[PDB]
Amino acid sequence: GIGTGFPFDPHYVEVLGERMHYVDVGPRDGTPVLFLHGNPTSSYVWRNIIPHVAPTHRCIAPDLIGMGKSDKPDLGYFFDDHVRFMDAFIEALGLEEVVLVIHDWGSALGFHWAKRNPERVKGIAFMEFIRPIPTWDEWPEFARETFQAFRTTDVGRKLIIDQNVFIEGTLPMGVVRPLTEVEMDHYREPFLNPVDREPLWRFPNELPIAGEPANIVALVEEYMDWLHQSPVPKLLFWGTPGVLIPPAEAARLAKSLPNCKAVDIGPGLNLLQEDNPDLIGSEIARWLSTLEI
Ligand SMILES: CN(C)c1ccc2c(-c3cc(C(=O)NCCOCCOCCCCCNS(C)(=O)=O)ccc3C(=O)O)c3ccc(=[N+](C)C)cc-3oc2c1
Repeated sequence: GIGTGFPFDPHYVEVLGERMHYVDVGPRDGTPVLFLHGNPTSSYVWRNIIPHVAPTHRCIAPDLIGMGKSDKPDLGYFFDDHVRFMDAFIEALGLEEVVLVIHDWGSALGFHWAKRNPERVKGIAFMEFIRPIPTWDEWPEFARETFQAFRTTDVGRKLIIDQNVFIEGTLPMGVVRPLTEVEMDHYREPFLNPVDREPLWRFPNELPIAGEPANIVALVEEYMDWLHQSPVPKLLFWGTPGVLIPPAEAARLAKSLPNCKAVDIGPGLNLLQEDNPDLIGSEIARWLSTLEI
């Protein structure tokens, strides 16, 4: 079955006075492949993808500040905080050119970094990514009242911070197949202490939905503008019914984005890596062999 283990040796780097944890496997030479997770996951979400790529390419998978095994400073964990730390992480490792593999809030980080540094990105593989959502009618109906509630400082903090609903409920509701107890405990581990759950609540409050928050809407529209023009090689994975990306949106993008291959993973919601890791990893490995890296 789908692997539940996390076999990777820990690596740490000090970034803006904080320790960040990252996976680092594969050959030392060549262009590295940088894997960026989102909310409410960690490098754990890549555990079954990376072994398809690590035979032939360096694989780097950081834990975002405040998540996974990375340090947990007392921040608001706005997107801007994550931008600052990830910019600094990339420079701290001395990375030059990279290929991005990104998901969920990792995709906003990766696309925003790529748009600002396009000479350094040799391809982007992405799935269930952050786009401006025009209206709440575009959010899945089965999750709509809850995500509206999440975006409040009263009910939303009760649910996410006090009661850990984003880990105990929203996360499994983002995977078609059932998560095992071992997998749930891996996703629970960074957040056993409620005071450490700020990123879990700030992230859905940063989602650009119906024009709010206006600043994130503008930032995400900017990198989407770039994505519609840039020749950067693109690999888009999508599933049915999806969450952030419905199938009809993936089909539009597969035609409108230049140099874009789109891959149907079958049933999927948000954590597509948990529903079809074999296809995602094997398609990434094949696609990499076609890039000038
Ligand atoms: C401890 N106590 C107070 C609760 C409270 C509520 C629940 C709930 C629950 C979830 C929800 C709920 O989370 N609805 C929302 C689902 O949305 C799914 C689609 O988006 C996946 C996105 C993934 C992350 C994207 N990240 S990003 C870009 O946003 O940063 C609503 C009501 C309930 C309910 O039951 O009352 C559980 C639901 C399922 C479950 N099982 C399958 C084991 C366990 C649940 O346990 C719960 C425990």
